[PDB]
Amino acid sequence: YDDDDDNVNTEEVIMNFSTPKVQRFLMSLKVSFADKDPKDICCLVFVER
Amino acid sequence: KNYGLQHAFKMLEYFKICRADIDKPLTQLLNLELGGKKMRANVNTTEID
Amino acid sequence: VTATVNKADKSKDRTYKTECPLEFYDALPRVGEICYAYEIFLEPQFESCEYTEHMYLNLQTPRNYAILLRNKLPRLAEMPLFSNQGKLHVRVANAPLEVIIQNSEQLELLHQFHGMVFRDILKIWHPFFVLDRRSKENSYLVVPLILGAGEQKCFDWELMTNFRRLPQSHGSNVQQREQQPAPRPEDFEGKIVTQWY
Amino acid sequence: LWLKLIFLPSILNRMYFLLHAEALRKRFNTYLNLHLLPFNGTDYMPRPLEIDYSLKRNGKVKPLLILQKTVSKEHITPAEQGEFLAAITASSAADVFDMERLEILGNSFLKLSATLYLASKYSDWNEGTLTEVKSKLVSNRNLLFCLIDADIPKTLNTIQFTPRYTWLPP
Repeated sequence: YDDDDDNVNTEEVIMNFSTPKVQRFLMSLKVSFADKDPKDICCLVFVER
Repeated sequence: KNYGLQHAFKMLEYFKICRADIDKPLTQLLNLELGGKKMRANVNTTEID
Repeated sequence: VTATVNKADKSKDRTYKTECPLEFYDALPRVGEICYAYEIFLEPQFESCEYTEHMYLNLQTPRNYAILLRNKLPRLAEMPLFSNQGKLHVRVANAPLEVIIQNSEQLELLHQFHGMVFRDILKIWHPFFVLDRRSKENSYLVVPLILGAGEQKCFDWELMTNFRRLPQSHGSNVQQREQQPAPRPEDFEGKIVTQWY
Repeated sequence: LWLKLIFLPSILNRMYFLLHAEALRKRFNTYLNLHLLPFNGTDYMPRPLEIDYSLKRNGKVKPLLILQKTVSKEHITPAEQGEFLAAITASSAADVFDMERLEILGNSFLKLSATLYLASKYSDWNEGTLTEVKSKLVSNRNLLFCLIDADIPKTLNTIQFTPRYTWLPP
């Protein structure tokens, strides 16, 4: 019911329905690679399970 | 498109596609000669008719 | 032409060393030489409306930018661009602005602003890019302009001495927002803002 | 000024190849001794580029124009800088014009000229060898070589403009 724009609605639902671990992970990802060249970044994510 | 055929013939001299000669300039290809031994200009028209 | 070996590979291609136009080569302005600035004029073609009022009004403002060269440009054809609001017409002034750079620091400020535009406003920058002073292929500058005395225009020195880099957007908490001076409408009119929250 | 600077890379990338087109235009006009004409001299007024709307992502017989201006010089029109730019711009560069429409007329003229040149030069050959030599003359390899040795392929507009990724600022 918040809005009709689905593209930002996906971001909104992901941000609301995730634990602060996931929220901080996504925010650090966004601020790390905001508008860069895909050839200029090469990153790994290590998770346990 | 801009200068017609007479001027456009000179371009093939620039690109060396058609080698020029003293006897037959590239500007005179519109003056094609149906020369050679294959033509007999002395034949009276009655034989043709 | 006799050999038939190279008739199989009809889908080949070759690598060519591109070269800039002769005007752009060695076009970096220098101290104590005459350089020419060609102002870029944008003419919005689409009809003004409630949705397209801002794009139509802003592009017609006389605060344009120019292109700064040592070399002299020929007459250039008017060119079309297609924005989201409609079609645009772009023309380069045939009569250049002739100025002289009399300070090395002034040239440094100009070239720093030129690098800043690409580094921050357009985000074309790459990790390995370097500001180029070699005065070689594809070397020219871009400078903003403002109205001066009469109809003549000049370099807009104040913006370039202020915006060497775009300030990083940082939010304000209630504590530090309290003693920050009250915002004034003139400080927000026709400017760029962003939602940091 | 921010809104105006948004369009700067596109303007610069068009200016690049417009300058290349002007160089080609002046070079070809001078080679034909047509550079002293009122149209092509210092008073050249370039006409604005025209959108080619045919592109997918955009009793009596009428006298033919090319022949009309071939025999009489009063119909000679200045070679447009925009036309040369369109001749340079490939279709792979996803611009608003390409070299495709000009190429049809150019190919037809090249074929006709090579045919007449060979017929006048080698009038005592059978049709088969004339056809073979003509096919060699208008082949891709011959045109490729004779344009490479003219230093034209260093000024072609053939790559899509992706300023953020594959472009080097001035």
